Amino acid sequence: VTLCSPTEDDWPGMFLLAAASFTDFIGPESATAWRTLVPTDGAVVVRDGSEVVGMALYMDLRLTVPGEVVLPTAGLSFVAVAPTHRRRGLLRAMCAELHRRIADSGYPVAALHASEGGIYGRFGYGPATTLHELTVDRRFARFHADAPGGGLGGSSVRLVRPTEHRGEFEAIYERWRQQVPGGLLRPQVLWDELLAEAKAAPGGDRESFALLHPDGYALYRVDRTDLKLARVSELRAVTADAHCALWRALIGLDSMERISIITHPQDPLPHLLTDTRLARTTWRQDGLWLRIMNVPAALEARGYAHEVGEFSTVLEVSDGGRFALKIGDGRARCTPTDAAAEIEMDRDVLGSLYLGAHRASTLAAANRLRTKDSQLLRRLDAAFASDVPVQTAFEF
Amino acid sequence: VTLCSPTEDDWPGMFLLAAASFTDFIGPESATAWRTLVPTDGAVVVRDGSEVVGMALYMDLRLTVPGEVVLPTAGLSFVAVAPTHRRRGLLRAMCAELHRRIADSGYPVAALHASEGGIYGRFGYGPATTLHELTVDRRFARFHADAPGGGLGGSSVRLVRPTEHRGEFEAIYERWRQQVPGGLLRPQVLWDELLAEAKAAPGGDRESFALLHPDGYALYRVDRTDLKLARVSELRAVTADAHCALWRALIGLDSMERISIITHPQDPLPHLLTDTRLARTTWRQDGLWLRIMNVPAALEARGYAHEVGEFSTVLEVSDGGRFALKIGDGRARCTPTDAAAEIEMDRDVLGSLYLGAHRASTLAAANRLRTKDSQLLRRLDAAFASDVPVQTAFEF
Amino acid sequence: VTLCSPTEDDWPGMFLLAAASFTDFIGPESATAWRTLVPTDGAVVVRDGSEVVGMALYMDLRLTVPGEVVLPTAGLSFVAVAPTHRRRGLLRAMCAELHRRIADSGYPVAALHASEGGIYGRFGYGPATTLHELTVDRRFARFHADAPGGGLGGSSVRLVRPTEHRGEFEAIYERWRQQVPGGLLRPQVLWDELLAEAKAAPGGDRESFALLHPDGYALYRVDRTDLKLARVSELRAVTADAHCALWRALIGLDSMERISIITHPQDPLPHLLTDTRLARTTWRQDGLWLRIMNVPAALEARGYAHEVGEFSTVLEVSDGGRFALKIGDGRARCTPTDAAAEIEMDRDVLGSLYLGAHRASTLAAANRLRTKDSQLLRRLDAAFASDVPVQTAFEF
Amino acid sequence: VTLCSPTEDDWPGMFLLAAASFTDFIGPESATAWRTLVPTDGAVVVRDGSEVVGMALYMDLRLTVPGEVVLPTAGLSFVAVAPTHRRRGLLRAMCAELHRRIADSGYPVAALHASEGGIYGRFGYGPATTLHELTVDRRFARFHADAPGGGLGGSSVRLVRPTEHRGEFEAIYERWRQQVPGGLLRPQVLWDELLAEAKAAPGGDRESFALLHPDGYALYRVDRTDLKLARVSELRAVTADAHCALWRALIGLDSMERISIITHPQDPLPHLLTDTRLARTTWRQDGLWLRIMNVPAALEARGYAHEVGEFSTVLEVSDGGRFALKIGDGRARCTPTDAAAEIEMDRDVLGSLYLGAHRASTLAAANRLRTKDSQLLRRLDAAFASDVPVQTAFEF
Ligand SMILES: CC[C@H]1CCc2c(sc3nc(SCC(=O)NCCN4CCCCC4)nc(N)c23)C1
Ligand SMILES: CC[C@H]1CCc2c(sc3nc(SCC(=O)NCCN4CCCCC4)nc(N)c23)C1
Ligand SMILES: CC[C@H]1CCc2c(sc3nc(SCC(=O)NCCN4CCCCC4)nc(N)c23)C1
Ligand SMILES: CC[C@H]1CCc2c(sc3nc(SCC(=O)NCCN4CCCCC4)nc(N)c23)C1
Ligand code: NA
Ligand code: NA
Ligand code: NA
Ligand code: NA
Repeated sequence: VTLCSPTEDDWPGMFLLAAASFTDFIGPESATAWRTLVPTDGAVVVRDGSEVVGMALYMDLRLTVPGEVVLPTAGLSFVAVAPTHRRRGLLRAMCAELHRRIADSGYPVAALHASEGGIYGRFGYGPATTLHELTVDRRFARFHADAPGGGLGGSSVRLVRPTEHRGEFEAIYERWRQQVPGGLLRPQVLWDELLAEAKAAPGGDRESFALLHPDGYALYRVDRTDLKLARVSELRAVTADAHCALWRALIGLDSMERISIITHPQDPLPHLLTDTRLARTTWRQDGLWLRIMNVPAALEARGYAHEVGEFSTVLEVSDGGRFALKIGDGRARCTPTDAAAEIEMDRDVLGSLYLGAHRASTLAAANRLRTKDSQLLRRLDAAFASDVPVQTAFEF
Repeated sequence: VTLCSPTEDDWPGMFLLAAASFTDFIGPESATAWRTLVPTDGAVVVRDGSEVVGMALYMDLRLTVPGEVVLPTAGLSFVAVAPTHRRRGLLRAMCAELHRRIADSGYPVAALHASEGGIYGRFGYGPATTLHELTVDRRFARFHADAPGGGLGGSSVRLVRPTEHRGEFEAIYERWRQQVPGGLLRPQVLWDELLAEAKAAPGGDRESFALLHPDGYALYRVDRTDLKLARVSELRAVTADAHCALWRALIGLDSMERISIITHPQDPLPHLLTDTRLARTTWRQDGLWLRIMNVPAALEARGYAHEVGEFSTVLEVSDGGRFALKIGDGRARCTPTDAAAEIEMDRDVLGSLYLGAHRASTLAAANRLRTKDSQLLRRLDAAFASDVPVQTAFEF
Repeated sequence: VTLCSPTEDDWPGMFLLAAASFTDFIGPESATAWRTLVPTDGAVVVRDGSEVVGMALYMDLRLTVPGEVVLPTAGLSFVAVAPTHRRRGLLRAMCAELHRRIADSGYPVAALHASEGGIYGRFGYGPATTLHELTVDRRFARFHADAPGGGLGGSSVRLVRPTEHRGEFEAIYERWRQQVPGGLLRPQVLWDELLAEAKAAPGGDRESFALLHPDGYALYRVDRTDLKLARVSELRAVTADAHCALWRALIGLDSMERISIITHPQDPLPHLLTDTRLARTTWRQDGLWLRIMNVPAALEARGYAHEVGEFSTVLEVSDGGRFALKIGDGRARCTPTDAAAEIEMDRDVLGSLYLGAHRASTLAAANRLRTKDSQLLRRLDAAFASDVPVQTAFEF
Repeated sequence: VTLCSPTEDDWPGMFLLAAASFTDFIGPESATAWRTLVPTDGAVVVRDGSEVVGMALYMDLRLTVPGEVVLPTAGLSFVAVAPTHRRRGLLRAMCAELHRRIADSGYPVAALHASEGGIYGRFGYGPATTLHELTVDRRFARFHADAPGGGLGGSSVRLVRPTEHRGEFEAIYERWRQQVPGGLLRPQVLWDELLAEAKAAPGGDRESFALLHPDGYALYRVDRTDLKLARVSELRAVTADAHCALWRALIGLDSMERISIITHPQDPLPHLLTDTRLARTTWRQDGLWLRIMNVPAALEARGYAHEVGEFSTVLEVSDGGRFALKIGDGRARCTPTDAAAEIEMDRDVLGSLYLGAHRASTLAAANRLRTKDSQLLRRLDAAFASDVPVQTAFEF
């Protein structure tokens, strides 16, 4: 078994391994669109002796982090080991080589969506966003007297066909992704793919519709089998007014019993209703995972909470360096030191803290983060907290 | 229809209305235990002309709030309107009279557990704690290398019969409830009731067992019908070591497929495992609801985050007064003013903020909390945040 | 109503009756492939007065029986009576005529797959093979220290596209079918049909993949609706090493929870695992049914167990003749006699014994087989037993 | 942690561990009955330092093996490790000590029912009987013309109350258990327990009824929740006539849709019906597990098939000795040798072969049994086969 960058001859074998490894796999046509985001040396394959028995690659992404800072991000994807070649160290070998290439190329962070929760921790990935499914029984849903957009006169929201308003969705999404931690740039090829998935398929998904506001949109479709459930695939709102107006329109889908959405834990939807309990959490999972590739570059790049006073500490990342960390006026300075560590954690833990989805105090209670100073823990919690709640952009 | 404090003659009619209104009702014997917590003028009844068609009462409780401060709390309970007397304003009349008595008696806060989510908002109750059910597939659960209590030698945890270790459970609970916001004092009569529910009932619940550590306990029983599910009714851990040791023992229930617990959103359990996804959120609901009875008394009583710098604002509670609010060095001063309001919210919203379970920013995004100052919003978020995560003590 | 061999004009009416009688019916295109196996006078139709109200046919098959002996076999199929013409003796009339043609043509045995278990016994068919569905929870599956193909180095098994390795599947199947009782010759037209079913259908089955070893293959696909279940349509292994290697690869389908296969009761799979209970029997049914057309020809053709000493008896088949049966050195001699019968059974019972799937002792306990000699019963059990376990080839 | 025979002081701690380890546990009253079968030194406990954290014992049983031979059998039971003391080698230590005591006491075999399939193999237990659940849709069930007891006149079977016919059940069971491999002696205390379980329990099982024939009985009760399902707990038939007569009566339960029974793979029931498919296999599991304690004593004690000619081989049991094995005229002679092994297997494999439930050929195909001689394999298969099908007596 040898590990190499694939030649054009290797890709049929890679698409066979893909078809056999991923059930949700669209054929090589969607593969062509996504492949445009893979840089020249972004892919590795393992050959037996000879066929493709292992593969992994990364895509060039742009990830928004707290303080509206956009980082170049290596998006790991298309990771598969043939069922014939398990327990042979192929995943470890492929991840070691890609991380080498990612670090050398100058990416401060890598990111992925995990097929399983137990795999990627050991390679330094921490779950960094939380997917929160809300299911609304819209038959009972009444808007609170305080909820915006209740007054008389016309609606700001239009029911439209997605394909006829591409320019407007693109512009709204572009504003959203720059404002929200977890936001990703969505290139033209991924808009091509999204709007192609919007049409009905024979014995497949039903037609997608859009609700369009000047400052937000919702993409939804009736479920394949449950004809009383509308699934919102995507809601991007740049203003509170847009978010409320779009939910008034969704609750107006009078032929549905239930509206479901995969959102974030701080979605204000429940607070828009007279009965907060009607927006039920039906599912919760890790979304985006982060591997901090360069600790000082990552920690210096993001913004920190202004509310917490200037403080200095010494952070050790397990096999990731030891740093003098000074946080004040919403900025961090992170420099090499051999001074005694005040805080220790594995690389994955820093990934989990980085977008503010997990509290240092919570990780400390599980001993994933070690300090003897409870004051320092409070200061880290406050500093790493995100003003704008972290959301998940799109799966890759 | 007249509204009065019940005479001893009224209680048979109240127990009939109870039996017909609450499915989970134990007969008048458990009623006698709980009745010891109802003060002399703590109950109201509505009589038709004559039978009992409405009732409501409060119990004398002690509630822990951020800063380990214990408040006298009126626990509303046993609220019922006969199905014959709906839409007659009986609930509004009974709640108005009890709130009068509660306020006059000098309680700064009232609290309840809501049968429905859409009722109590309009009477000034806000959901203040969050119930989070975790279900662990213990067949896959492996403890992280970092998790405490992994080393060789004896176990700190004992499998015991609850009734034989009452003194130890009482002492552990008493330490827990004083340390954790949401904590309630559990009087002797409620320990009597808890340990009586621990025994098996013919065609009812199975026998309860306890896992006992010097600094924590877990009460659990096998589910009635699902014989591969253990339900943890209660886990009180005063230390991280106790919490981890108890979960090692629960994951050691080798005859079970699943362990479930109703816990809080910041439960560190998922972070103790190599696969965080194995601790699945299977249910989420409002726990304790709070009505702030005296705004200045409540706001001055709790502790605030030390990390946020001193700031001053003007808070208006809708029909609850307007106050100059100054927060610094973890303390609030809250005095009357006619100065222009910088922040406005209904009374229920303040209840939701008060134990730190809901962010001011989230409530602001739904327009439940109104300000023009985004800096002030960040400062409120930070100040009202609880260092120790808010938990739910016991339902009443 | 008249009974005749169909003219080319009759086939549209036969395909309509087929469409209305068989839900799993592919249109006339697959019908054309299978029709090549129907001999010139292999079909009967019943016409009302006039439309097709009844049909039945047989195909020319080659069936492997104990001792690796291959018998010409009439495979009954496409049997239907119009719902308008039930309880009119059409099935009895069509089966009588086909059995006449089959016997006169010189077939020693007829075979079918039964739509229902209660129909074919009365026409002399006995269930002769047993379908055994095993479902493996592959998340727990660990191979026993004794299981072959555990050592270090490369895998003998390749993940491939079925259509690209037709020649290899054909050659492996051809070796398997000649070695295993129940084996059937699979002609080129049925390989055409199998490899056409291997591709995904819109709103239909998912793509089929193959695991290929020099001495075995497995064809599998992810279930339509249960995306955590892989269904093995076919596993043909000529060696124990091939069988184990293919199951190691199937247990390596890490994205699946469950692997299911329709196999035989003696499948060694459970014994390859540390926990035999993980290979759960989820379904059990009659597979191939046999009608012995010529008792002496059938009994003389198959091999018998060498372990049992030479013995002689007199077998009466109900309306099928009486025979002096001498079994020794693994061979039978079966000659006409009027000597007193020592063993009596209906024709269907002999079909059930013939491939070794059912014990004479078991049939005797239900009085389907009558003797007064318990020693003779032990000798029949031993003699008719198959060294190589009976398997089911493909449904027809 | 120390390992000792329990003192009378230890038993409360053992009953607590029992209650917490076994859901199907009846309290100490049934425990007293079963405890009469535990010999003086039949129990071990592990104490921490001090409480009971581990226990295991054996009961004195009598097991019928092929040739109607009755062996003294150590029935392992009540095996539990506290959830606080997992992965501490307590099971290995307790099993090592009990096996020492069992071997020294002169038991040729040990037996158990396994809570899980993956535990007991490594301690030398092989699954030796197969539980086969048949569910009959009795609404369609018609008896075959050949089935016994179809003729006119009175029924041989009586519907009775179990408690009123104890003497008759005892005598029928005693005949059955001496005739059938897997049969166990059922002492008076276990008849006391069985007839106490026959009565209805409030919110528990429904009343048991009996069908009584001179040569067989069936004990059945309507399911707790499925009121159209009758569960046969036990059917013991000494004759084919009794078996058929009892099933005619069970199929006469006209208020039921379904009759279910946990039986053996060779149950002739399906062959009694015109539609064999109506007796559906709904569940299949290992029943009794055997550990051969003394290889020569066990192999010399059982009877072998008379049909197979005399043969000699050399059997090695992994860490269980090497023996010259000569089988002829239905008897084995098994003597020590250092001659080259012709057959090798682990101790557990011999347990699986011993009652004839598993074929040597099947175990060989999984490499659990190793020989280079296919003729020797055929001879072992034939010799170890049981004339009378192996059944499961009662769980312990
Ligand atoms: C040849 C270059 C690669 C780049 C990744 C890639 C494709 S198709 C494609 N489609 C998608 S669909 C969006 C999604 O929900 N992805 C999660 C699951 N994912 C795993 C692997 C791919 C299939 C689904 N995503 C890709 N990364 C890709 C081809
Ligand atoms: C006569 C005085 C009253 C005081 C409240 C009270 C009782 S019994 C009792 N038991 C309980 S059981 C604990 C519990 O989960 N309570 C929620 C539902 N609750 C609603 C009303 C009572 C029944 C169940 N709780 C009470 N407050 C009470 C009698
Ligand atoms: C015109 C000649 C006949 C010969 C039998 C025949 C066809 S299509 C075909 N396909 C099949 S598909 C393989 C299978 O699982 N058969 C069982 C159910 N079977 C019943 C009747 C046909 C449809 C399905 N089988 C045939 N015998 C046939 C046409
Ligand atoms: C104190 C001596 C011991 C002897 C074993 C023993 C008892 S109660 C009892 N009841 C039973 S009930 C029959 C049965 O289905 N047993 C399987 C599960 N079994 C596991 C452990 C006991 C509870 C159920 N069986 C025992 N061996 C025993 C007490
Ligand atoms: Na922003
Ligand atoms: Na505290
Ligand atoms: Na063969
Ligand atoms: Na016998």
